[PDB]
Amino acid sequence: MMYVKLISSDGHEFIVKREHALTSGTIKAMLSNEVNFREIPSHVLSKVCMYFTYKVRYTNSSTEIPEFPIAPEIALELLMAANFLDC
Amino acid sequence: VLRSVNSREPSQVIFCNRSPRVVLPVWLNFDGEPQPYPTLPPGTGRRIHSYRGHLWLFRDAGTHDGLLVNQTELFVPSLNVDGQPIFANITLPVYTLKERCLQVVRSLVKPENYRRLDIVRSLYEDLEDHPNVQKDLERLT
Amino acid sequence: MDVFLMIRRHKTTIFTDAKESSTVFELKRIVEGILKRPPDEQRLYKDDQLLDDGKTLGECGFTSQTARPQAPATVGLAFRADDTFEALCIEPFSSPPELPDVMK
Ligand SMILES: CC(=O)N[C@@H](C)C(=S)N1C[C@H](O)C[C@H]1C(=S)NCc1ccc(-c2scnc2C)cc1
Repeated sequence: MMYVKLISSDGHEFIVKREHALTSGTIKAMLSNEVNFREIPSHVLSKVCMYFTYKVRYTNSSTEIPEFPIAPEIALELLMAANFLDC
Repeated sequence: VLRSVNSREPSQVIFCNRSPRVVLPVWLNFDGEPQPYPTLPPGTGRRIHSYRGHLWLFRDAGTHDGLLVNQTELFVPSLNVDGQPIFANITLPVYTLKERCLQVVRSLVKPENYRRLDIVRSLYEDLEDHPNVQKDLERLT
Repeated sequence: MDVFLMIRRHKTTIFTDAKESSTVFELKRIVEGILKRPPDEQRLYKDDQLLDDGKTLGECGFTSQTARPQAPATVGLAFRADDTFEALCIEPFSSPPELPDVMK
């Protein structure tokens, strides 16, 4: 399975499966193996990568789906990222 | 268009809330109007009397966020095989990250203060356009 | 049963999964493919505890109900340059801002 690199504004390099990252239409356009995010800090982009894993695990699944958690401290910045990424 | 059929053929049902939300059952009556029923706490269930061909959908009772029932939008009671009740498993959907983010922001900020938040004007309109049963009924049409 | 992990060294973070029944050594083989460094130049840690190559992830505390997709468990990583291993170093993420007045 091919992996891709997503880099935050503060320099954290996140490495995730290509398939997982293709959840975002925006990221698919930026690729079609590294992508730099000048506006997304590592504490937003780490949560974004967790959402990918969650989304692939529980999509088309009959087993009980749990709540995706979001702390109040990151909601605003994360809303703006999800809107840009379209996921 | 979306309305219960008047069959008068009884059907026992178990509403089972397998979500972390407080659930509001909604029966679509014979004129297509949504009727609200008493709420179900998280992890609880109730045995109820409905009829065959009657339409039901389910929401979060506080925020009207959409929930699924047996994997889908609507529930219609079917014929009871060997007098056994039909199970209606209410669950969370896999929300989009955007809609999940809007749920959390709506729960922290009061409606009046949405326009004071430092975001694009399209995100004010996404926040203010809060989930609604009558909108989704037009959407399923 | 699958467990979901963040493997972290310096400013690098790998998101991946594995079985509870799989070994520490087998996880190093996953790192070898991504980061291009063989198992014998790697050290894996649960907090400040070095992990043995032969032990299963379940024995080292990575269970399917604690290491979840929406909240994965962290595994420290440290490379060997030439002769000796480096000290374990995991750079923290950025701090969020203060809650705006309206969200309080
Ligand atoms: C002639 C006819 O069909 N009349 C309708 C108004 C009837 S009797 N209905 C509409 C739906 O098919 C359900 C049924 C009613 S009102 N059943 C009684 C009932 C009462 C409470 C509940 C609920 S829902 C959550 N908690 C409770 C106790 C469920 C069913």
